[PDB]
Amino acid sequence: SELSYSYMTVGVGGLAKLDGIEGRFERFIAEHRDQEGVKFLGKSLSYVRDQLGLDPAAFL
Amino acid sequence: SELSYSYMTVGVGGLAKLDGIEGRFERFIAEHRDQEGVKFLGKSLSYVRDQLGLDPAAFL
Amino acid sequence: SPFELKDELIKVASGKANRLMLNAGRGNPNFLATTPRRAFFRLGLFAAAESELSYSYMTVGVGGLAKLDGIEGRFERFIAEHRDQEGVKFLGKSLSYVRDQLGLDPAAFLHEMVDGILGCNYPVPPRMLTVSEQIVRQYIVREMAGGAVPPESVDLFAVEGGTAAMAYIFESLRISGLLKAGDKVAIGMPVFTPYIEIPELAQYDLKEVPIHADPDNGWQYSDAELDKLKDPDVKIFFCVNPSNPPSVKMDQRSLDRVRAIVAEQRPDLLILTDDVYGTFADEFQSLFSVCPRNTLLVYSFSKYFGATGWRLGVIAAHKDNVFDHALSQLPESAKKALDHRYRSLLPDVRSLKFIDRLVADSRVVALNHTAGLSTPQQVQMVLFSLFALMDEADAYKQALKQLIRRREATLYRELGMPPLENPNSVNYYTLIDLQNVTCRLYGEAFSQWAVQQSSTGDMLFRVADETGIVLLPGRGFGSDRPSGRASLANLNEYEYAAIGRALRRLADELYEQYKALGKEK
Amino acid sequence: SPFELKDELIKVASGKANRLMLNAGRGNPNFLATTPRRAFFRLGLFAAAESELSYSYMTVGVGGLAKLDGIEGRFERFIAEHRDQEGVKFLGKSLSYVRDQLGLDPAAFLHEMVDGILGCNYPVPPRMLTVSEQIVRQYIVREMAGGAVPPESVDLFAVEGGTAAMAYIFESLRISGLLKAGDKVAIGMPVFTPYIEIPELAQYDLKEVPIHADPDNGWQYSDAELDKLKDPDVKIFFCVNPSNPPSVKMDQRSLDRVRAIVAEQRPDLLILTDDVYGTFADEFQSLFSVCPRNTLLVYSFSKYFGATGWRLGVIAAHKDNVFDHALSQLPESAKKALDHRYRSLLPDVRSLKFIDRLVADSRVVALNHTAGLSTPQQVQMVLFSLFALMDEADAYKQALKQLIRRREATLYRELGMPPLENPNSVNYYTLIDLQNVTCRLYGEAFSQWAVQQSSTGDMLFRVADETGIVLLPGRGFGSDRPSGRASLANLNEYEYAAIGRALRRLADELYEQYKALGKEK
Amino acid sequence: SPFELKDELIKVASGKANRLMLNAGRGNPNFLATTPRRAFFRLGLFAAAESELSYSYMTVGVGGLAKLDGIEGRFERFIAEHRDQEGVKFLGKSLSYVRDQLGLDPAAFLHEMVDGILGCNYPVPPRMLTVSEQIVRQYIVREMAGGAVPPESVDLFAVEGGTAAMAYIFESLRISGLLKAGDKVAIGMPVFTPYIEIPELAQYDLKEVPIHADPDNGWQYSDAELDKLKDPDVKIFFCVNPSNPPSVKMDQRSLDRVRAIVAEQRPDLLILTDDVYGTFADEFQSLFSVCPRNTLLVYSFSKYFGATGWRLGVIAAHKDNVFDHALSQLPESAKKALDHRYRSLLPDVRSLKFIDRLVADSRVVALNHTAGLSTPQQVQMVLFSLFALMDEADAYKQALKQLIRRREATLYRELGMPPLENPNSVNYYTLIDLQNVTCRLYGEAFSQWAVQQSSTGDMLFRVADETGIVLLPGRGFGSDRPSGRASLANLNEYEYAAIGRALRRLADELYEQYKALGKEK
Ligand SMILES: *Cc1c(COP(=O)(O)O)cnc(C)c1O
Ligand SMILES: *Cc1c(COP(=O)(O)O)cnc(C)c1O
Ligand SMILES: *Cc1c(COP(=O)(O)O)cnc(C)c1O
Repeated sequence: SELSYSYMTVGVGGLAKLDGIEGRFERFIAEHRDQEGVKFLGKSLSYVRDQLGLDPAAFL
Repeated sequence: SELSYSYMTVGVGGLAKLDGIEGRFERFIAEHRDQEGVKFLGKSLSYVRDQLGLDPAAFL
Repeated sequence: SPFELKDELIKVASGKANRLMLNAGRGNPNFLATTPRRAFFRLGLFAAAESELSYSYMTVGVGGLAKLDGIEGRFERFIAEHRDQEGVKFLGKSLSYVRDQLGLDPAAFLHEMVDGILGCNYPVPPRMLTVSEQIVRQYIVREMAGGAVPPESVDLFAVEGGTAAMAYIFESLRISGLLKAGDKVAIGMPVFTPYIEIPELAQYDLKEVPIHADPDNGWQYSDAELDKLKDPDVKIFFCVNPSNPPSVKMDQRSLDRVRAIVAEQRPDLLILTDDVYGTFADEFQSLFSVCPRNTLLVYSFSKYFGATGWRLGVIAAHKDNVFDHALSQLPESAKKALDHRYRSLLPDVRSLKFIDRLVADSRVVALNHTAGLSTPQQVQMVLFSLFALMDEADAYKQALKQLIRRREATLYRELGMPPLENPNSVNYYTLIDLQNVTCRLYGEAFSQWAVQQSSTGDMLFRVADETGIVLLPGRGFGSDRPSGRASLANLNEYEYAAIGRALRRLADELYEQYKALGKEK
Repeated sequence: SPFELKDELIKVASGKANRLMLNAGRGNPNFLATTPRRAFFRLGLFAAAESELSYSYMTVGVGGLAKLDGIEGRFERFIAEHRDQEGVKFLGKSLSYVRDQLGLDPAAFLHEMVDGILGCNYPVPPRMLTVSEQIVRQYIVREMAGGAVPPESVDLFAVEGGTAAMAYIFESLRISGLLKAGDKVAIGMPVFTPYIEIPELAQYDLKEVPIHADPDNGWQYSDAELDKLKDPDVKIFFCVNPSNPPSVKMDQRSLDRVRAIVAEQRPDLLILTDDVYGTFADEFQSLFSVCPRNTLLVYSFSKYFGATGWRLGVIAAHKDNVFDHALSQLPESAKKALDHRYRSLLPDVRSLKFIDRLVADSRVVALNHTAGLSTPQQVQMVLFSLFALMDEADAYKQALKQLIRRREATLYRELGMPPLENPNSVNYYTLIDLQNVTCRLYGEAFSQWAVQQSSTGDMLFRVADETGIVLLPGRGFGSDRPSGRASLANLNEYEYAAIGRALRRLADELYEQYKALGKEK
Repeated sequence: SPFELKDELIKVASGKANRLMLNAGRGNPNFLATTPRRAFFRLGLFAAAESELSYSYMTVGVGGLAKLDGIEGRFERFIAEHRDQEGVKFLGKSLSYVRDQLGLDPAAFLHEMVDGILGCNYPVPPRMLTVSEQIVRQYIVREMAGGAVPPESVDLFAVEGGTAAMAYIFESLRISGLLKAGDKVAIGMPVFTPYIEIPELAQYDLKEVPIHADPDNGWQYSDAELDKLKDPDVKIFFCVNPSNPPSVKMDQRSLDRVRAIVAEQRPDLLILTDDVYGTFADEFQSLFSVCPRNTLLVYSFSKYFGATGWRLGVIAAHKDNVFDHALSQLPESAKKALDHRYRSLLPDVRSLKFIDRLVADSRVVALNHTAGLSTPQQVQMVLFSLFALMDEADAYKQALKQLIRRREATLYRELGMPPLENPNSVNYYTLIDLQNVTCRLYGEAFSQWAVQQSSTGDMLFRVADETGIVLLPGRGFGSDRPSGRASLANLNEYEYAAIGRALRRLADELYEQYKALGKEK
């Protein structure tokens, strides 16, 4: 969100774009693989994608 | 550039590929969100993309 | 004698280094290309993580299959977060080269590499992993040929190292008949024991045809000698270029001839060349260069990158080669026989390229769809290739040369300094010749005396006793000279100097005789 | 029909996953043991560094040979400085186990591993790396036998995966004669296409002897059927335990018999068992258990650890086995013949164990001293072993079972739920039987009607058309029932459910006929 | 024809790379010097911080002017706190070199660089930033001259790239009259389209005087041809050294002559040399070498450092040059005219050096005090210089050479291998000559036939159609040979090979005619 709000204002934030979102989610995941929550927050994406076979990006 | 010059030579560097460039710019941005310049270098991308509505990748 | 000789030699031989020399008549490089190695391990680390992030349940040991979608992005991330490590810096540029110079599908390339290193899938196709073939083939056609061959015209077969390469080729030849029992096979010599023993088998029973290399002219093959292939009953030519033990490449003359013979009077000729010591040389043209449609090129990654243990090699073969024509000029009988064999493979068994058979042959056909080299190996091999394809200065190649020159220097320090630098010698092996040594140490006089006073065998045991180092004999002369074949790539500065310390210690024991037994005159 | 069938199936088959099933009649695991994998890459990283710190000149790419002196200390350091990474935590305990449970030379073990992973030296001995053999053999005798066999009595041969294991064993048998043309070979059935094709070759020309497994009794071999081996002219027994496609282990009864037969009336019998699906099972006894001196055990690391691409396997063989006795009860003629062959190997060719030949045979003897499996592979394989030897809870084994049960559940959700849980079934493969399915969905009435209204072939294409998934046929019945063989280890939850969505979509198309065509009555 | 040719070529031309070639008859380097680039960005980062720490109020965006006092200390600090980054390591040594080899005011140098990169002040003086001139001039006199010229005697003018350099020089010549309408200008040829069009203008209306380069003698200028300058009515000489498209330097002979002519019979001669491709060459002497007082040296940083987009160049000019003498041998009329023009500049307008005018001319005098090249650019250019001045091994220069040799090799792999290595060729551009190609592929016979069967234009379109690559025509022959001018610096290995794949695909289409149409004889 903050990276979608185009002006230089601190509190505000915009709408998350959908294009290229797996890549980004993926980045976030690797940069935090240490935290107990993100380890799971990742596999979920697998399951939503590899077992339910749904649109990963959509899902995210 | 350095990551486009295919031989093992230190000074040289090649031409920036356009494919997948938002992802990368995005990565660079998140890994430096601390520096006063990159915080802005990011929002610009929004504005070029969300307000002027231009080809983000092209722009980058 | 030279079978009970080696017998008691082992009895003293100290090492493995010297024991392999003694058992396989080859030296195992005490050095190795590490950069591609690190890149490999590093690539696995990234791969390992892709996998864990594809196994959807909460279980620690398990991991799934790497997805292909979005993979450049990720590889790219991994690269930037580790740009510090010596291996990943290279693991990145490779991607450039595969993409910006070979112009291949980057993503495709990556996923083949990633999945390839996790060795979690059967080699598809068995012959060799799609891109790995386009990459590694590029390495070969450049070092070996470079001259004519567009890489797009070469086919490769991933095999467990030259060794496997042979046991595959021969057997394959016999299975199909491109080679019938009692055929004439030309053998460039001198060659090391092993190869002159594959034809000397029962399942082959073929006949030798030495093609002697002229010592007095730097172990080059004599114009005459090469003309023997003119003889229309000599089915195939067997060469190791550069040669082992000589350690030399076939000069422009040597090549040109075969080029002609094959071209003028022998287009039916088959060539099986083992051009491993090939890459060491500054400039090098392989028989596969001059006769691309009549040759079967065997390259082993083992010597140059110190990677013997990986067992990495390829069997190169043009797309329009005789081996495939010959499978045509065959009696309609055998054809329909083979068609019963390769019946599971496909519908038209008469379209099956030879190269493609070597494969099917290797694992008794029926398993074909599970034959091939391990995906990890294919990957490592690829990495070793791009490491060579991107070392534009040859800093690595330059480094080894000098590593030889030095081992050379040290060896001969106490034996009349090093020999005449042969521009076609690769020096992987050096020939310590007793005569020549003394003709440099004391003079033409003394020389002749000791050459008759001592034997090769005394040399080889005198050294393997004082030091513990095995030295190969001088095969293919007039059995008239004690000579010593040392490898300049399997030992350290202090050991080579030790070799000399003995050879010279002994060249003095003699001189003290020629001296003391002369005063009786 | 079943050769042009597969023909047009491929024409629609979507994948590689399904394409291998179709081509090799086997499922490639969509999962894999990663911990040992990470440990591997991590081990290389340490190895890489040992090497750079052994290459004495100032050159970046090059690296030398790992010294053995002081190596535990160093490995220990590396371990403590990385205790954070998932792989090194395990890479450490291994060292314990190799040292505190197997009681082997720790340092020795390490240096073999380190040097082994840098694949910079030829596999010495070729058969299998010293400690790797003592370790990996420990894995085998425990899972496969466990009963009698002291690991110190088993010999192992490192080969490129089961596949290689066969092409080595058979050929080796023929070379030496423990198998003569026109012999009787017992084949436990049903088995998948490939294996019943190796004997059906020209270089063998042997005769089949099916040993049918009784479907109505969970694909177990019938007492009678096994008695055929009593026939003194049946030279060897060929089994795959657990079976493929059945996917079951030979119960205590089945074993006991062979145990007797062999022991009472057939101590001349040879056994070649492929016990890969062996490890999946909770408890499992391999034919190598009961008849250790008459069996040749082939184990492949490929299915259990998802490591097909590594091509890792062993050929187990007791030290006192018939294969070696039989090489004695041989005409003095052949003996002196073999003695010409294996002449380079040693002095007394009549002492050469069979196991040891399989080796020499594999690369046309003369190269023996360069044959064997890549040192990296040997290492990985070892790591996969200790990973299994140290998973005391079986958390990994438990994890896969459940991964099967689930894929099972999902598949049969819309087809009358899962079958009767067979305590001897490993379920790697499931049998979707049209009859049984409908007798659970609609009733004995409807069943009989559709079984005659549809064929296996319609099933297999109906599915491979709606989804894109290849399904194996039901080999070995009365060709009287459309059945479907699905693998529970090569696909994902959503795809299996997709299989069902079709099978059931089709089981309704029929029911709407039995319904609508009944009202005309 | 060659204007509607290019027309429909664009219609197919795929790229920008090939589109610039086509539009400017020049190749844009697909490579670039990055180290100086990083140093630049890094320098700005330090500069940015100096500035914020000079803006005394609490406002985030704003920043002030970098103080000069104590600046080495600070730069030094910044350097030590970043010695890890590839750019700052170099950004430091530069300071040494500027201080320990050129012996200039370190602090001065730094502050000019820092303030220079923040581009917050007008270029003072407009001609070129004080130290930047002393540094960058050092680069020029060394590569270009090196022979005589003490750098302290050269003057430089910072301009927007060669391009600007011309439009400045010519116009400047006309404004002042050192060039009057209808003068004779000598043009070394062949040259690319653009330059032979500046004189062909209305605001100039001058006359051509080709000075042909002899193809049969490697595009060198023939003794005779150069003698034309002897003609006292030829006001100036226009050369591009090395030449474009030929890509060669004027050998020692060529130079010596002009050296003489100028010296013996033409000290009134003016020389305008564009020595950009100058630096690529191993050793190189520029016309500015031999005739320092009669030449105007134009150097562009764009090709060598891949920095076309920066538009960086200089106009070198001795301190005692004719251009300044000539402004004296002028009618007292014009003099007092110019004195009205350059009236704002100073008191004595007859002291104004030519170099200094080029400046004033560039922005319609009145603005002189705001003309010049951007301070950032001046800085980058300086950094590119010191990067060249400190690469003592030429590792960069060596790297590009090889990058050419390789692109060369790849191109000609399927066209009779590469041409005769010319020691004066820089190879930036290669000449694919249809004749020569076939005389290497098939023979003198075939050659002559196809040379008349095909045209340059078919070549250029055949390639730009199969691949999408634009190829320059062979200007300046007897319009008698299809030739192809490829640039070895604007494409990748896989594309050049693609060029060949076509050229050769086409050299076979012909051979199949000479072959098939010969059999009718
Ligand atoms: C050592 C060497 C090679 C390498 O054999 P691999 O299976 O590839 O290990 C090949 N041929 C000869 C003559 C050699 O000296
Ligand atoms: C898949 C499987 C194996 C593994 O073969 P590898 O060479 O070891 O890949 C062995 N036998 C059967 C019956 C199989 O199903
Ligand atoms: C490309 C090139 C240059 C560079 O021109 P810039 O303004 O400096 O971009 C100069 N002259 C010729 C002949 C060229 O080929």
